Amino acid sequence: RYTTAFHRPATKNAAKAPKYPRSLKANRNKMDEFSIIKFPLATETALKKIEDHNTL
RNA sequence: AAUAAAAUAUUACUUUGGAUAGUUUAGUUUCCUGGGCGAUGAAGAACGCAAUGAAUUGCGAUAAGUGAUAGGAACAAUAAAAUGUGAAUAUCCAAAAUUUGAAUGCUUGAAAGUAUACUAAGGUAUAUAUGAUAUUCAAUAUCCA
Repeated sequence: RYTTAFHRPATKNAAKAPKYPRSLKANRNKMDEFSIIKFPLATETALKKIEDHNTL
């Protein structure tokens, strides 16, 4: 057979097909635009940057 | 020989101290009933959440609370808003339940992360051992054309 090493023969490999759902969690993303941003920083340091550097 | 400044003694008042007396939402022991946790993710740990919170209590991105069912007019340190079209308060109920932890895709030091598949971001499944069934294979191991 021109080689010595014996390996495990490859067989058929079906994909996972569960008979019932594994989770029933609601498909709602809890990290949206309204949750990512809490509030702007209102310190005197953060106000100076908004004018000269045009940064929020 | 003399002095009463210091010293000593008694009592009253005050002071430092916290004994004594009065008291108990705390313990100790015995007895009765149960002895009801977890891969449907437990016990434990960590982080976060109150209009003003540091601890503690309760809770989990629906946060000192949501729905439902009872319940009947409060809470308060200070404001506010809501409230008999239902405030407090109660629960073996419903939804929801962050990071971990047997911890279970791989890694984990105080480590930030990251692979594939299914349904960019999100969410699920994939550790080890094991029983049944299905399917694909390996070995002339026994026959065997």
